[PDB]
Amino acid sequence: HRDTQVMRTYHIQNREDYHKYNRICGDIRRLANKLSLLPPTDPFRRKHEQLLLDKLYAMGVLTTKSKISDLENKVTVSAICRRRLPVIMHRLKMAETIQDAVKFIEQGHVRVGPNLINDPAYLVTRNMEDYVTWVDNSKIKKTLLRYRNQIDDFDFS
Amino acid sequence: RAWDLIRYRNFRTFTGTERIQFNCLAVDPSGEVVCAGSLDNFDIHVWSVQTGQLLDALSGHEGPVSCLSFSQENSVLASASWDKTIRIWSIFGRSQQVEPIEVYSDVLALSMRPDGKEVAVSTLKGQISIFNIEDAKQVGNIDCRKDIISGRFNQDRFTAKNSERSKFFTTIHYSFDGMAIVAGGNNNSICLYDVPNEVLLKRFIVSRNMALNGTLEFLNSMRPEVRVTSVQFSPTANAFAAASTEGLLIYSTNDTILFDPFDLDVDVTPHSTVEALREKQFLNALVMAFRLNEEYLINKVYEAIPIKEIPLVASNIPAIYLPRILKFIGDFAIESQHIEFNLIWIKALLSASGGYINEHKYLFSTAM
Amino acid sequence: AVPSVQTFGKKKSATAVAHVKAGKGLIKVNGSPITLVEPEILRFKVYEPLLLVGLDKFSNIDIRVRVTGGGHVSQVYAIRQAIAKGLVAYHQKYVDEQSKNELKKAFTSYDRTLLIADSRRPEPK
Amino acid sequence: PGVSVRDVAAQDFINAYASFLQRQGKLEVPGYVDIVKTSSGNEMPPQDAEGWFYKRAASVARHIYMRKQVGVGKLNKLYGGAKSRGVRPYKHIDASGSINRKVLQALEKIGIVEISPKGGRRISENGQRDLDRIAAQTLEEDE
Amino acid sequence: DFEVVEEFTPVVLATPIPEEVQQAQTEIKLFNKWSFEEVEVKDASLVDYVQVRQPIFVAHTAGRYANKRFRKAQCPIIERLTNSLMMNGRNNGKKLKAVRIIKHTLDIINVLTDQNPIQVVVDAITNTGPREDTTRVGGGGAARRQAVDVSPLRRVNQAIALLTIGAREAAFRNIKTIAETLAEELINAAKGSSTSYAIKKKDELERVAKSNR
Amino acid sequence: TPVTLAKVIKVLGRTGSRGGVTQVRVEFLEDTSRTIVRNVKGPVRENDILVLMESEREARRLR
Amino acid sequence: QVDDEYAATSGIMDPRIIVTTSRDPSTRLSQFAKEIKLLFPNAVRLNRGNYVMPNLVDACKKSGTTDLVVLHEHRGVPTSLTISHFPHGPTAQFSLHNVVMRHDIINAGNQSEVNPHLIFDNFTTALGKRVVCILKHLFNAGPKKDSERVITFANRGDFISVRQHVYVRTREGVEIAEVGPRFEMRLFELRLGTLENKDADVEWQLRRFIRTANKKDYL
Amino acid sequence: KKYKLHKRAVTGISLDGMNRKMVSCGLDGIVGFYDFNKSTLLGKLKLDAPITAMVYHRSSDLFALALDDLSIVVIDAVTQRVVRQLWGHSNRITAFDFS
RNA sequence: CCUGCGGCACGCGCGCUACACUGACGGAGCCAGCGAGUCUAACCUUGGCCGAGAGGUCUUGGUAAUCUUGUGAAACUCCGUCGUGCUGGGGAUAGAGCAUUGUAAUUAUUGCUCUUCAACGAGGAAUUCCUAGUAAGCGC
Repeated sequence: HRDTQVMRTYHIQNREDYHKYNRICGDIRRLANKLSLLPPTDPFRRKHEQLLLDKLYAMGVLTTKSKISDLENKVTVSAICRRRLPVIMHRLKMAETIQDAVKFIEQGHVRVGPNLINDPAYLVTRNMEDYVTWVDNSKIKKTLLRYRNQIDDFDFS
Repeated sequence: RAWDLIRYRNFRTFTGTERIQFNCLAVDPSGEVVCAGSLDNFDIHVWSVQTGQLLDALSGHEGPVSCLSFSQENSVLASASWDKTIRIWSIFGRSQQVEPIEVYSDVLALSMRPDGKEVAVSTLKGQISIFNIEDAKQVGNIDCRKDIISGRFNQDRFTAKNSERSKFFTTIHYSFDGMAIVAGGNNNSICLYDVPNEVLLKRFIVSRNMALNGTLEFLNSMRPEVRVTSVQFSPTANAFAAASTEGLLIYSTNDTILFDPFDLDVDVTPHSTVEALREKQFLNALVMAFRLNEEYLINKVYEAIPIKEIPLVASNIPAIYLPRILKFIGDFAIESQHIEFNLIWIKALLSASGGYINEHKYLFSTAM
Repeated sequence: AVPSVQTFGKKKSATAVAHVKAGKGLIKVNGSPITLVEPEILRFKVYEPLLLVGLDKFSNIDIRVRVTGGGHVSQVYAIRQAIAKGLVAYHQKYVDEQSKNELKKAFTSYDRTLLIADSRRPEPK
Repeated sequence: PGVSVRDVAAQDFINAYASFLQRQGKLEVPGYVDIVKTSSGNEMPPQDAEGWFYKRAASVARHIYMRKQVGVGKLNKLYGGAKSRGVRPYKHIDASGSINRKVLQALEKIGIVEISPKGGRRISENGQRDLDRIAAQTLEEDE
Repeated sequence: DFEVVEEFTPVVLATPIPEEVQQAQTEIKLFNKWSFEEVEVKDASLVDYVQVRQPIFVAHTAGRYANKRFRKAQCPIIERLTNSLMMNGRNNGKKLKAVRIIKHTLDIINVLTDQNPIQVVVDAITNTGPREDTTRVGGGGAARRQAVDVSPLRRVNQAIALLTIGAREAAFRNIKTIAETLAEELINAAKGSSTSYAIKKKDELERVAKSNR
Repeated sequence: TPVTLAKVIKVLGRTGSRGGVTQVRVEFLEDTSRTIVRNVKGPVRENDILVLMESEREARRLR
Repeated sequence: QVDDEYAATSGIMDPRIIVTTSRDPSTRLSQFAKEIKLLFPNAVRLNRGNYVMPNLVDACKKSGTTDLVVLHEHRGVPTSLTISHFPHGPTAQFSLHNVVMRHDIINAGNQSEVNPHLIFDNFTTALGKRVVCILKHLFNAGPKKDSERVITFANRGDFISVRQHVYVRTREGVEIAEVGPRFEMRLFELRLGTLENKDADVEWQLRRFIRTANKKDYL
Repeated sequence: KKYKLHKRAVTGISLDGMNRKMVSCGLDGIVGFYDFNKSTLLGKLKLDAPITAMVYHRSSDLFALALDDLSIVVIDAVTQRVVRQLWGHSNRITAFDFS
């Protein structure tokens, strides 16, 4: 029951979410394997996984882009399941717990740039990880500003 | 990558240093400098057109650059930022001075007027503001949160009234007159704001499909979202093309089934203009046909008068009707068989007042 | 309850916490009427949000303003900022919207510093 | 339709009440009152030795009024200015203690203030009356 | 013939706004006394550089005028006259002293010459700003004064400079303060009486430029 | 001593002029035909009106 | 091997540095910041007054500079000096004792201002290699083989002594002459943060008050 | 705002499409042309008969009046003059509308 | 005068003060920011009382966003007095007394109080620092 055991730690909608990642996280390694079977001094192969580690680090599933061994060993579903939006709202200390962040996404208090986001299971790029905020004029961004005694209703915060 | 249209090829493919995404772009009118902007870097990269090196990394924004534009008259590039501050750069010739103007909400829309003196913005609060450039102050702002139609999607859980998905504008383009703005965002609607009178003129629903998501305000008791991405007004200016989900729309006025008269007396009727041709008063029967502003009376009197009194008529034509007459010749002569007769008009209009048209360069843009 | 709206006003290091509620037409600064502001030459620098839009629009409202920080001048730029913001954020909340865009276009043409904080952040050349 | 001293400008109030306590005549200005300098870094004694002690009591009354309680060490610091040390930098020095202590003992005899609990001095219901009274008289100076 | 009723009730306030201030909401007046209407720059080529179109209450617009090259022109010149009053180490960074002088100075010009103070100040700057100024040439070690013309921004900048310096120097050791002697300047500079500081000193700058051209 | 105003058309670049002095083709205001190449002293742009004590001299370089 | 803070930029991007002064500077040291502005290439001098060290740091990471040079003084004689690498890089507070400003001497002219060669002598310690790699990156990369001014950083007796020289090469020997400042210099603390931070981790710190303080070198 | 130009009964108001100019028609024959941004009276036109009703057309700034001399008078809203006058009825015009 | 450098009566460098009326003096109006603060002890100290003051004294809060402290700072603002006089500008040199720190104050630790009331009337040749909340003024 590894699929359930990580559905709890990150709070997932459907128990099938895990194996929806673990099909991708396996598909990384199958492309890693056949790209390991090409000869090492091939300017395709040298170009092609560094082309891929650019993307898998921008998305942020893997910690570094130097170690080439991470691509088979550290690519786990729990790695890709913590660039989920409610985990990121718990990493950035927005909500208190990780269930409570799903409660705030589903009610509609969080946003990415212009548009608010409503699927809890929004993957967030490490580049896009800068831009999550509380949605403006919300009743939960109004309460935060009352704690510091710094509301400003010309913003109608 | 720059492209040729004579040869269909790249000149050079301009790239950054550390391989950044590029959202948007701004090209020097004198085609020397190409500027681009990101989401990753928030530094305005600047390439020269000849040497594919980047000349400079113009920086100073918190948050990414949304859009970048250059005013042709003053050759000044104004950056767009998510920090709620609009910074106008000046990059040519030993100055290197950037002027910053604060904005209330993330500015995702930047519009540069032809004049080169005003900048039209589209913030996230909905409101479109119009700034000056030589001063940092603003002329006025026009309020766009109410007159935006928003769809409720199928998978939604909120009313269409209080979702904050689509009530801003992710594009703006001034008309070449400099008097109207067409805006369009991830919503269902396009707008036509008047710039001095500050009131919208007409609101266009892009599509009515249940197949697309963002159409209905109210559902009956994922699917692709319906939103306009980028909107521009054509130089010919009959219609503005808005690039939709369904495909690129084109709006226009090539029908002219509309009675838009100008300075009617009681004495002016369509029959009276026809009588003038019998009378041989070409100067009057053209002006009597311009007063109705109907195309079939104009083609009745434009095709009637002969070559020997074209320039006499051209000198006689008033300065006020010069911009209007030039526009009529521009739309008619493209699909009409008369090359030789139409060019003698454009010789006469240019010949009669070469200096006046040149002096009012801003006044005649669409006609030229 | 009581309809109120709280707006801020900020110059050099001076805040200005202007509560605006529906009332009778009194305008206080630090528990003292607005006709008793200290610098006595810059008293018309805070009558600007009163006299630009017209003194009728204060007939139904209260303006409780309390300020700390700053100096003699840089508080007067905070009470003129929080009265302008506190007036123009009550007409978008509890009075009509077309009042607000009449006000926000009135304070703009006179002086935009009434509304948004002119932040003189540094520049390196 | 009602007045509090806060409705009267600061100076015009302490101006008419300091001239009310002189015509009143019962204050008990102490024995010296012509020779003292009033403060820490002061230079000269008051320019009006006639009406200064009544100017100062009329200040002290409007100040304890607006407050809960204020002590003697507090009246000094309010009334202490900057002292010129000459060829040395200026710094803040509290005023003369005996003066402001002898405005407090002497405003308890006319009843304009009283000993407070918690310490200090506090305005008395009677002195709260008198101050409100002349806050109107000054208010009505308009003929 | 025709009437517009825009005000419907007698506007009275709970906070008493005085009789001189409620009257001041019709036109904007400098120091609540002086109208910017009927104030004409009587010299062309100096309009667009003397800015009296936008009226103001007090001469204290704290906006940024140093950033662009010609942003300095749109300063309303009454403030641009107060800014040149605080030019001494005894005086830098004291504007409320300078504004209190001008409000005391503009009263004096009325009491003497009824017209307007602010019509006089505009007419002062039109007179004292020179029309041809002379510059130094290189000439290979032997410098001669070569006469050229002068830009109308410099014509305003040096005009404002000569008036306030002329007032600050004439009131050096006299009982007359800065406020009165400046009104002795601006009245005389309005007539161009050659008994002021700046009308004299212009009449060398236009004299020397005629000598070698 | 009549004074003829003049409007600035075009500041001149790359001319070798003594620092402080800039060189400008003006246009006569009272008759929009003529032009005269005069020198300025202060800071000048286009579309501003300049004052000429003498019309007929036409200023050359100042080395 | 270069340091880990300087590793990404090392040879690729030129540095841009700022020489700024303490607070209301004396007119002697406000000259002396200009000799520091001239001793490096890519150096601008921004006079400091009523800036705070946060909003001068934080408005410099924004605009993007490699590092920051701030000076101090006693009665006109400049005493201290810090170099602080900006993208969360290290800082090095230097004490500098024997100074001779360039404006004292004669109107001999003005400096060469071209890219210098460098001379690092007597740096053996691993902490000595830190001071190498934190000073070296204040100069624009890759000087020409025949550029004419060379800047020596000499370390006799734990006082890093820096002089500025020009050289020409005669038929037999090199002949040199001195322009620019004489320093003695001594680092005394080395934070891993910038000079803003004031609670960053202390890599090195000159201990004065120790039984073997005078014994060791680079201690 | 309270406008006072007519003295008899006002029998039709309109505001233009741009919210700039405003017309009114009275039974005294006055067709008054208002500005609305400013409160100034732009002008004032007087026809012959009393005027029962008005239909403005905001797309082209033409408006039509119904008079008591049984004729429809169409007046341009910008150029401030009668453009067309329509004869042919023989009793009171009840109502009308533009296309 | 303060200070550094030389020299051994003086030469040089950094500096502070004022020459006054855009002032001084007297009232009065009254607004900062960064900061520090007591244990095995005597810290930051409100308040009361006494002293012209400097200070004294009886108490108190605070190991501190808690008490000092809203550090009610200074320039600054207003009203008044002075009236161009080395004047009421300036406060050196000095006489006499009272306080404080300290085992110890003479060659004055410093503070306060009265008297003494100098040069200095904008500083030669030289030459320093500086482009926006900066320069300069101003206090903490």
